[PDB]
Amino acid sequence: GPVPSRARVYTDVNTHRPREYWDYESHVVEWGNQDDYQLVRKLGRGKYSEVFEAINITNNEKVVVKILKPVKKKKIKREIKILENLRGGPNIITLADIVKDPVSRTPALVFEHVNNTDFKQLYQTLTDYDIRFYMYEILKALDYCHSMGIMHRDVKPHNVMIDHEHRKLRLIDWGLAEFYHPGQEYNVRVASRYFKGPELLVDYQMYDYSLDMWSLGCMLASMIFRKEPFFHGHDNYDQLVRIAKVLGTEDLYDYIDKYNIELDPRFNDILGRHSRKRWERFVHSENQHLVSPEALDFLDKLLRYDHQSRLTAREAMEHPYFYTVVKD
Ligand SMILES: COc1cc(/C=C(\C#N)C(=O)Nc2nnc(Br)s2)ccc1O
Repeated sequence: GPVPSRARVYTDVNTHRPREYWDYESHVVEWGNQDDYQLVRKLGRGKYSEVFEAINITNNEKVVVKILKPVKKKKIKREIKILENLRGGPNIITLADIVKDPVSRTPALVFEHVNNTDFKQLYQTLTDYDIRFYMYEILKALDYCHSMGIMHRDVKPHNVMIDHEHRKLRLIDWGLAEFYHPGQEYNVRVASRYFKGPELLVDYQMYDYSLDMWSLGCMLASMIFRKEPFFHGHDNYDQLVRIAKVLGTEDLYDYIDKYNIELDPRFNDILGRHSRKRWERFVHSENQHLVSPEALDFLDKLLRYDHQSRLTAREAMEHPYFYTVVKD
């Protein structure tokens, strides 16, 4: 059977927290007043929610309202508990209130309003300095939630809100997030295809916070190389082949051999043999202003097959890539 795995950091955060901290099924929601919020316009719809801009008529301030779609009360209470546990943490979206929507018959989560700059306008404009600055801001959120025993499991551009005017960033949509318990097997059907870590794509269930660091590396690669998404697979099998054409097949076999994983035999006709590539091959005249030796070394240390070998969030914040970023 598969070789077990543990996070190399924050391994026992939840074992030493009180049970109420991670036992989200027993959480008792404290409901606010549903008429406090006047919906203004629909911002978006996803598979699990619809999001609206609203006015909190009690303090005359803008908020956003996330009306959850019908899903098992455990995933709803899981998200609520995680948001309450993380509230006040650096660059974590702030849950302001929870109300019962009378039409959907589900909870509506009320969040702080972030004046989000257009995500397409954003990445086409980000300077080298901006990319380093916002990556550091994302790392603050990830180190915080990891230090709190939680993995996000859905890091991707759509879940990073940036108000570029005020240089303000928030990590949102904690609906896939989970508590990390050593030895626990987790669902591999998490994250968007282009950001799925190798552990998900080879069906290795005993993963940890380091999943988020692969996803972060995929975002970084897309930003500094101006290729969206970077690993552009047609399905979850082709996604791993795309990764293997860059990281190479010998290190993929080393990875699965370390954990006693076998590839789906359907890979026999599609995977091939591939050398590991050097990151410089992706540099060209239209992205070179975003690339530096430090950027490539940082990216290289995030994008490892072996989840145990990736930089942790705190280690990433120590990387020379961020030396140029002005610290508060
Ligand atoms: C989907 O899950 C979440 C979403 C949000 C927030 C937004 C969304 N979508 C949002 O504020 N979008 C905006 N677009 N323009 C402006 Br101006 S604000 C907050 C917490 C969540 O868990």
